[PDB]
Amino acid sequence: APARPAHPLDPLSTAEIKAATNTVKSYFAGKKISFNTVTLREPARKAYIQWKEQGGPLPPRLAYYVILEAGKPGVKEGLVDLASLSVIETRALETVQPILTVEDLCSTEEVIRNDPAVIEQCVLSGIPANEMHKVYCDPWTIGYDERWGTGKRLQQALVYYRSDEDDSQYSHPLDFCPIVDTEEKKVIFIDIPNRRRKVSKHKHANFYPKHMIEKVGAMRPEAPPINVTQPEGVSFKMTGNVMEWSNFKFHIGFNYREGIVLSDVSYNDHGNVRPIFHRISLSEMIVPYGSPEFPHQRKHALDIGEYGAGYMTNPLSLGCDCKGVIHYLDAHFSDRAGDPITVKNAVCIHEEDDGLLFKHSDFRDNFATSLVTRATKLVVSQIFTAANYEYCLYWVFMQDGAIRLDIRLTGILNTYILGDDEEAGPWGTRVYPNVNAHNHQHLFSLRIDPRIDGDGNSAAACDAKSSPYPLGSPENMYGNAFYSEKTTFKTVKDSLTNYESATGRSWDIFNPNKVNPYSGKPPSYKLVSTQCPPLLAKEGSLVAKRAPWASHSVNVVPYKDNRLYPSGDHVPQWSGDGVRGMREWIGDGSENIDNTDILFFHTFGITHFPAPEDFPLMPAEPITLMLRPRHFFTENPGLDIQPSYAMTTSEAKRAV
Amino acid sequence: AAPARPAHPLDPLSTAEIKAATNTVKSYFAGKKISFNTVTLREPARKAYIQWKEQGGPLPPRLAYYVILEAGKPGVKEGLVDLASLSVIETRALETVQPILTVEDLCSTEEVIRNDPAVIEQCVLSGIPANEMHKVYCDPWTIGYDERWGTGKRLQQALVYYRSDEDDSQYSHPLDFCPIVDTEEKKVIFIDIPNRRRKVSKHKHANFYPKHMIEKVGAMRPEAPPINVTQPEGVSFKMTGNVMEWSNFKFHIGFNYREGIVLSDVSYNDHGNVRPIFHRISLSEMIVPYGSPEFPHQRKHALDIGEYGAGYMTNPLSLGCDCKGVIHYLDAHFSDRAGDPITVKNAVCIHEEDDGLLFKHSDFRDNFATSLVTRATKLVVSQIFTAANYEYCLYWVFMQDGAIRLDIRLTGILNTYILGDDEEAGPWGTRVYPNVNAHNHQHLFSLRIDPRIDGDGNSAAACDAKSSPYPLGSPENMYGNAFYSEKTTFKTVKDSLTNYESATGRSWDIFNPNKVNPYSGKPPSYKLVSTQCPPLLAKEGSLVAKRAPWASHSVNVVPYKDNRLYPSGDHVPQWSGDGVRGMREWIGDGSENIDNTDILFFHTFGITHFPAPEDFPLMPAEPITLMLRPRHFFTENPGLDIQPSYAMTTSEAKRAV
Ligand SMILES: [Cu+2]
Ligand SMILES: [Cu+2]
Ligand SMILES: [Xe]
Ligand SMILES: [Xe]
Ligand SMILES: [Xe]
Ligand SMILES: [Xe]
Ligand SMILES: [Xe]
Ligand SMILES: [Xe]
Ligand SMILES: [Xe]
Ligand SMILES: [Xe]
Repeated sequence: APARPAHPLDPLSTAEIKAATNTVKSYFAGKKISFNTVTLREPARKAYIQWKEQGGPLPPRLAYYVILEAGKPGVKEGLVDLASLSVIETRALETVQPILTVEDLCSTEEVIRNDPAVIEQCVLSGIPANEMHKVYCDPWTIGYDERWGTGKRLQQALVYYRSDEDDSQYSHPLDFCPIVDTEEKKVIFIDIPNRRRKVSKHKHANFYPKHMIEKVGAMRPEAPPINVTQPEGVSFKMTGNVMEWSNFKFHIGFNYREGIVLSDVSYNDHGNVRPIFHRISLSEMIVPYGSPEFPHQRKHALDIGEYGAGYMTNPLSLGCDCKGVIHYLDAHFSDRAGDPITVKNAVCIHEEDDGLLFKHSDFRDNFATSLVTRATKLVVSQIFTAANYEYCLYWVFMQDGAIRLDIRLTGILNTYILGDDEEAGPWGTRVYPNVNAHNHQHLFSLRIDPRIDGDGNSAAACDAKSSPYPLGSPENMYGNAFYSEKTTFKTVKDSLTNYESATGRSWDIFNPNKVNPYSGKPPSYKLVSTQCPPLLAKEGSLVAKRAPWASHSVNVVPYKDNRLYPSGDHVPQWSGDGVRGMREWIGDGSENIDNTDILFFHTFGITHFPAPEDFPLMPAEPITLMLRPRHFFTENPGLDIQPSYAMTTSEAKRAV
Repeated sequence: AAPARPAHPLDPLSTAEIKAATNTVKSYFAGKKISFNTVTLREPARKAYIQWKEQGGPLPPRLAYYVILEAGKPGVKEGLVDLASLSVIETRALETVQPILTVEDLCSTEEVIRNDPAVIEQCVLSGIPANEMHKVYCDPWTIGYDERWGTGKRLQQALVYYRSDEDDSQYSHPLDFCPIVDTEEKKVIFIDIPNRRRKVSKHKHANFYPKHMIEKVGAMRPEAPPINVTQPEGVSFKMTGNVMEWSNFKFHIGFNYREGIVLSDVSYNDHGNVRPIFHRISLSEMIVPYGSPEFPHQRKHALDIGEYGAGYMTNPLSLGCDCKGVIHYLDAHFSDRAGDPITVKNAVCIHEEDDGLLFKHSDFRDNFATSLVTRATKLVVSQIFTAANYEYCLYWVFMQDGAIRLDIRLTGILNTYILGDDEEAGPWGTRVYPNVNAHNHQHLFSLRIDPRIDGDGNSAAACDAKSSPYPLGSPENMYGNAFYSEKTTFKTVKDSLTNYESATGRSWDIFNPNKVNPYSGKPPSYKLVSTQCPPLLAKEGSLVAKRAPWASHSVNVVPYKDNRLYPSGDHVPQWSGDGVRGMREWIGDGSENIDNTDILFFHTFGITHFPAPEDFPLMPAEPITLMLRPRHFFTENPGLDIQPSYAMTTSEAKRAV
């Protein structure tokens, strides 16, 4: 058997991955199979908490796998018990398609380059037959196409042209879209537009220094350096994947799909170790485009479920992506042959200055009486690339007990061709000659499994409201009275709520079994999040059906094991019809979510109307949300941090 | 004779100019007993400044604006001094207004209340012996507005607290009554006494210095290992007097008693084409309205900028502590009541900081070996001001993508009032400590933008994300996914009076309708991206809504006129909110054109604060931010000529074999 990990939540080691794939190959001996997913099946919540806190049973070390078999539709999935090297659960799912791996993305170009029908379309588009090596494609999942459903595993090849291998191809989209059978390695159809548009004759819009020297004359001189050093080391302590920093303790996990997973998060409140979250991660995304023209409706990538924030994660360059003293973690997956693959330096962990934590000075002695304390933050980060997109993901822990998720969007706009006389509006922007960058949203589903000060939690919407009593009434004489209206969610239906600017809505996750001895309110973490776009796609649309979670800013459902992925376990080519994922978890909306084990799914993100500033490479666009302790502590938890400067009134006086 | 002329017409008054101004005013009013409230630069007219800077035009006169009080006379006198001729050139008496309260004014009240027989009596009734008045403190806010006195006397309300020891933080021990003090007569004229009396708390003070924390929690945390920031080869920015040049931005850094930092004449050098962006940007007013309806708490709605001043209240920033790294500091200079210049050392800090990634892209085809990454630097111009209990840390941030951000961090101490043993603080406040009620309040700010986007003649618009009006299944929207941005250009002032809307992810554009982006066909713009836009919770016709007409909308756009700086009026304390002044005057009947002209864009933003015990006895920083981003201003990402931190092309990746 493979060696047991230091911790039940540790990801599978390369040894465990190989042990799992050998087990599966043996079980299916004599069959031609390939591996899609080999990943930790995390212990049940109850099982984990019982093990960690109650001296309970050691949970079994299990691997979940997804395989394909040549000549069979869909996938097979199951579980391997690593201790006994045995398959313990198995099922065939003939009507689903699974996540696309890096191997799957890389395979499509040589398929389309050698297909006679695609070659013909390139020639019609102005690219000679002997120049197919200049044709590239981003081979997205087809997403959903009602012509084929899930009956074949399909990609759509979004085609581009490079005049030179070092070009950025996105200035030169082609007009047609080949449909490729991933497993058969053949083009089965090409979507050809009614109005043909030949390849742009313009120079490529490039962005490397050699290109910029040509374009603008010279690079800026190297700026003088800003150096960051920690000569005495760091304040955080890692024991395997377990982090301890500024009273926080948590497990840093990682998988193919969600990327970073933070588990078993607690805060040591002066010797009282208080749980906050069992698990927090990003669980799905959708990036719906806003051009109604065919076939652009198929642009609505669910990046997490269709490609994977782990599979697509960047090896972080030392030390350019992350500045300062860094602790890195590697990621391990399976390739199609069942061999372990490694992404080196997939996660970076470091602490950074974060400005002021708090300050107060007394005007009475001209601010000579003063205390200032500087803040440090702990950052656990990754960057993943989904074809043209880069998503920089930063989980940030703060010394006031708050936890923040920061995202920076960069990379390149997805572009489609634009005729010389064609208007890009209202659905996109002409960002370069013959380049149409379509409108799109980026939406994310944050999954929180809370344990605020222990088990038995509830959630609520908090709305700022003026007093209902009118100006001039005894109750509100000067009309200034206002309060926070808390609406505790009793059943799932109550929780389906959106952000509201009219009330500056926040949401609480709280423990109704406990009371703050000062304020009389339950301990809570409050979700403060204002980048909460509505889902622009209509009710009943392909986008709304495939991403049921995205229609509301907040969805709260009962906890059950294996309620991770709110658009379903196998996302590509699902029509959005059926009771699975968030639609299944919501059910008829009647289940209790008050004082129980709950899951809080939050939809946040941005709506992107491209502009030329975004091209040929986009400056980082920020997205953030925060979870803040409110009524959790009885006072500012950071006051025992040594001030950077402190002078009392008496000290100020005796300094004469 | 005359003071030396400044390096630049927007430079604040020097100490010599302040003294020249006050000498001039003292001479003009010789034989009269006068005191100085304000002596500040009167900035050149916009037209005059731009003509001087860009058109070889006349040098604008160097002018000082003053506000004075005269003993035995109501209200104030105000006017202008021509510094070159040392003469008063404009003057008027305003008998029915009251002016901004200075640090001197805040410090004077404690001596008054400690020695007043009626106040001493109330302290004794509250459980503090008559011989312990040295332990009684107050934050002497402006009265704000009280309909019993209007502007007929200059008044403060003394919010009273008790310290058991001078080093205590007093805010755990508010008293129940509120003395009303005549600022100029130095006497208590009234005391607001509540119907139910509450004696001083017997609890220990809630303290926060290390010596206190050692007693409370046992020990301080060990000193953490240092994070050191060095720039061994110096900084990339260049200052010429108060003019900053950094990453193609150029602008003038100004400062005054009221707004604090004022950024002017902001342009961007687009490969040799120096393009104007903003003529002037600053915070122009605030209001911090409290949400308890009980008397006299309606008088808690400080307009901190207009009533105390982000300049007057600014902190001298302690070296290596408030600001980390290699810093350029500026000093602030004001007048005291005697007409003598006073200095706040290190009032503004200027520095550059790493700001993470600017952009990155890698190619999946060679496992991300083809990759470019460029790190971001930001330029930060910052101050921290203290209004009694409040600390506002203000950071003006310039970025290498051409965006400009305002970041605010709120810290300091909750304003607190007394709470009985059996008294419920809700729904209007929170019990954050025994016998301590911290009332609900909002903090609202009015950002004033005088734009010149790619030159003169600007307009403003609301931008709203909308689904296509065509239904799912229609030929126009077959799969129901279509969406667009609906731009509503403001034609008249009335059109501009708009709020943030989450339902449409509303942003606003300031743009130049006279120009066109050659790629997108859209006008060059800067877009306001701002979502911390609370509604004003106080009712229409309330004291708060009347005194802060600007706060009722997220956006107010009005025609430019000279001296349209302060949207709650020039003299804010004790104004009832009745009258056509400030933003109410500028809006008028709402009919004036604001399309393709000189406009002023006032933006209301901020937070609603429901206190919690985490905020006490000292509050962790709470962030507020907004950004102005170029959209259709450039024809491509303006930062691409910055040297990457790492770059490897596809060909280079293959050559690594
Ligand atoms: Cu985007
Ligand atoms: Cu506040
Ligand atoms: Xe892709
Ligand atoms: Xe390059
Ligand atoms: Xe994608
Ligand atoms: Xe978070
Ligand atoms: Xe004050
Ligand atoms: Xe101390
Ligand atoms: Xe104040
Ligand atoms: Xe700004």
